Amino acid sequence: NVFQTRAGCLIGAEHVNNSYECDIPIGAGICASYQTQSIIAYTMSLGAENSVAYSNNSIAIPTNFTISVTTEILP
Amino acid sequence: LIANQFNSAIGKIQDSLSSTASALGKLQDVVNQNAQALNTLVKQLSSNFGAISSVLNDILSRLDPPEAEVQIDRLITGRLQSLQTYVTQQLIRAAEIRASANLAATKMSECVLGQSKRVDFCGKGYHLMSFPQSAPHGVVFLHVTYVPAQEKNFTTAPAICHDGKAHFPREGVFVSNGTHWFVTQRNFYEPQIITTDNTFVSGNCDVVIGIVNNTVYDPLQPELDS
Amino acid sequence: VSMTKTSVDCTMYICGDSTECSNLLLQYGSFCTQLNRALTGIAVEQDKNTQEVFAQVKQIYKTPPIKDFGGFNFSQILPDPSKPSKRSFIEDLLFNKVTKFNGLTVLPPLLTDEMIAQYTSALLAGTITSGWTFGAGAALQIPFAMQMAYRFNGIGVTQNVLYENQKLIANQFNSAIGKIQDSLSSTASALGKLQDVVNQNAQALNTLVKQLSSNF
Amino acid sequence: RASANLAATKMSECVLGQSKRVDFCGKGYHLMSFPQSAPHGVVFLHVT
Ligand SMILES: *[C@@H]1O[C@H](CO)[C@@H](O[C@@H]2O[C@H](CO)[C@@H](O[C@@H]3O[C@H](CO[C@H]4O[C@H](CO)[C@@H](O)[C@H](O)[C@@H]4O)[C@@H](O)[C@H](O)[C@@H]3O)[C@H](O)[C@H]2NC(C)=O)[C@H](O)[C@H]1NC(C)=O
Ligand SMILES: *[C@@H]1O[C@H](CO)[C@@H](O[C@@H]2O[C@H](CO)[C@@H](O[C@@H]3O[C@H](CO)[C@@H](O)[C@H](O)[C@@H]3O)[C@H](O)[C@H]2NC(C)=O)[C@H](O)[C@H]1NC(C)=O
Ligand SMILES: *[C@@H]1O[C@H](CO)[C@@H](O[C@@H]2O[C@H](CO)[C@@H](O[C@@H]3O[C@H](CO)[C@@H](O)[C@H](O)[C@@H]3O)[C@H](O)[C@H]2NC(C)=O)[C@H](O)[C@H]1NC(C)=O
Ligand SMILES: *[C@@H]1O[C@H](CO)[C@@H](O[C@@H]2O[C@H](CO)[C@@H](O)[C@H](O)[C@H]2NC(C)=O)[C@H](O)[C@H]1NC(C)=O
Ligand SMILES: *[C@@H]1O[C@H](CO)[C@@H](O[C@@H]2O[C@H](CO)[C@@H](O)[C@H](O)[C@H]2NC(C)=O)[C@H](O)[C@H]1NC(C)=O
Ligand SMILES: *[C@@H]1O[C@H](CO)[C@@H](O[C@@H]2O[C@H](CO)[C@@H](O)[C@H](O)[C@H]2NC(C)=O)[C@H](O)[C@H]1NC(C)=O
Ligand SMILES: *[C@@H]1O[C@H](CO)[C@@H](O[C@@H]2O[C@H](CO)[C@@H](O)[C@H](O)[C@H]2NC(C)=O)[C@H](O)[C@H]1NC(C)=O
Repeated sequence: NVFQTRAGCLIGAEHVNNSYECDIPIGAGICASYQTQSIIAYTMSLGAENSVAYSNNSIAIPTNFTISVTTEILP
Repeated sequence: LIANQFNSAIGKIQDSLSSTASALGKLQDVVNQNAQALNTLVKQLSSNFGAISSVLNDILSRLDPPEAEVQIDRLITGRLQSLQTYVTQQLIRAAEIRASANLAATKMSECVLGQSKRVDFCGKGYHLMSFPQSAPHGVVFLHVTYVPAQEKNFTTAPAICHDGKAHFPREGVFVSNGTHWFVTQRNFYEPQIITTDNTFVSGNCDVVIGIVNNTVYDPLQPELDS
Repeated sequence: VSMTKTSVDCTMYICGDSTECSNLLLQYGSFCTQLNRALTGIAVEQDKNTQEVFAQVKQIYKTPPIKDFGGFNFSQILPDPSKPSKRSFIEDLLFNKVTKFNGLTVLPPLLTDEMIAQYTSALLAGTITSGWTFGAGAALQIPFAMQMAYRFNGIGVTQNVLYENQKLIANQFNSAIGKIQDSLSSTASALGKLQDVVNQNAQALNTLVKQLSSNF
Repeated sequence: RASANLAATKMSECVLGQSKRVDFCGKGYHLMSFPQSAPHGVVFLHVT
């Protein structure tokens, strides 16, 4: 339970080999969070990978839609 | 269907605000910062800054006039620099708040009182309309946006070669479901037969890179022959 | 986009490991905490800036291996996996052109330059393969030539102009990219807007450190 | 911070879509843009 990160020595947190969204940022890519219960430190994850099926004669056209309502708060 | 989706979205906004309190961190942070600045400003009064005592009536009551000025000068310099630090940081924070006030005024003018094409100005999606709401020392916008949902693969072609001339869509895009060719609007699969009322002609079939063969039915010929 | 996340500690800076000086310093109240708080606020905001600028795509898209974009040639700007990092050629040219112990610390950024390169690769692949539709909801593929026809139709030039001039337009775009590459490789004055930031921060720290040598 | 807000605006309205704001994305009629990273900043290539 002693991890060496590019930002310092993190003692008390269990290093893992997964990658989730950031909960508590530490630095240089590492983020820590309370999960299976102990504190873990994992490399940050930028989002689920995807690969658009590009082809020179293929197009995708929506057949349906949603109406969404979002909230934006400004001082 | 659209009315039901809109109503459900409003209901979900209501439930989200009722449940999750952290939604208004942007306003709560401003309130906390101002209260913290005033708390530190007040707490500065209990500091000696080098004088014999941090309360001014003890200095005035204990020491003679010719001697009080050293202690009082120390207190005055300390409290004066404390007050200047407070004022400077307030001026900077007020500049930031004015930047947000100008952004909010712009959002209201362009997004509420109209419909805006600026991408991701008003919520992630094609923008439809917005509703303002007050909030304590701030404003909340409810952005109603159109998001495409269900996509299907279609095979496309930039132009249609008929009779030697090349036809392009008037407004839309050519798609084929595997055996037939149709023209559709680009944001909702509503396919129409390719006529001479959906396409315009330009040049011949030797220049376009990817043209395909098909027929462009003409509405005038059957009626003229009849 | 972001400065350098510097931090300081007042007690170490002013009264270096000296008990008498640190007992005198306590009479100035909360000056220390206030400064540390302001610098921490700046430090966090600096990561908020990068998050807001770059993290605008939900998923990390990728370009197909069979790059047939109707004539255009993006190999200058797309990632080059042969290199250790994912940075593209022009990104490398940009990086190669931009250049103590008194309590001063330089915290590291939260998003490492490799992760930023992954974000920009995602944005670039998304725009190339799906037009502008990855901005709103899902990403819907579309042939690049048809995307460009859409873009021309967007500025009052009908579609047929692109298709009838596709090879010419592709060549002009490729040559323009080449000229950008040569301009960045040759001249160094273009990146003044970033060099001024780095210089101003370095000069501020050098003055701060030199102030310890004064009698006062 | 002001520069970062302008950069975010440009990325949203220029990289992710076409812009009809004159001279927001380079002199001329805007077609597309491509982002590139740079040390402590972002560089846009504006195709017009
Ligand atoms: C576009 O997406 C819309 C939703 O995002 C689709 O609307 C939904 O379409 C169907 C039928 O209209 C329904 O979805 C499911 O329906 C089953 C069975 O329907 C029965 O029960 C519902 C609920 O009581 C009732 O409204 C129907 O009239 C039937 O009696 C339900 O068991 C599911 O729970 C689910 O609702 C929805 O009714 C409808 N949604 C809305 C909000 O109206 C729409 O069909 C999509 N468009 C296309 C072209 O596919
Ligand atoms: C692609 O779209 C076309 C256009 O709708 C589809 O063609 C149509 O398919 C239906 C069902 O197979 C045909 O209906 C059948 O034809 C006879 C005579 O017209 C009709 O009386 C019957 O009801 C019978 O079910 C329809 O005629 C046909 N349209 C034309 C113009 O021939 C096609 O099936 C679609 N292909 C795919 C793979 O989805
Ligand atoms: C769309 O339709 C046109 C006409 O229906 C197609 O053009 C045709 O292309 C074929 C193959 O290139 C030509 O065949 C040639 O015939 C001549 C004799 O006429 C022969 O000497 C050659 O060796 C060859 O077999 C055909 O003539 C030509 N039709 C014309 C010129 O009227 C076109 O290919 C179709 N589109 C696609 C994508 O296939
Ligand atoms: C994840 O945890 C550590 C990473 O710190 C892994 O330890 C090494 O992982 C690499 C690549 O995963 C292997 O090539 C090494 O052999 C591992 N070290 C040893 C001593 O075996 C660990 O294996 C990873 N575990 C899981 C389940 O992903
Ligand atoms: C359009 O077709 C393509 C290819 O036929 C689909 O992309 C593939 O989807 C399967 C799973 O359905 C994956 O295993 C493949 O890896 C995908 N191809 C690539 C190149 O990634 C695509 O999903 C279809 N579009 C829709 C809307 O279903
Ligand atoms: C779209 O891409 C496909 C795949 O590369 C092209 O198909 C090739 O066409 C050439 C000449 O027409 C043939 O020599 C190749 O053998 C084809 N390859 C495959 C895998 O089918 C197609 O030509 C492209 N579209 C256009 C308009 O050129
Ligand atoms: C796309 O552009 C690239 C970038 O220049 C070109 O490929 C290069 O061609 C030159 C001339 O032969 C040489 O430097 C190499 O052959 C290529 N570069 C590298 C780094 O390998 C070419 O114009 C286009 N490439 C393709 C594959 O279409």
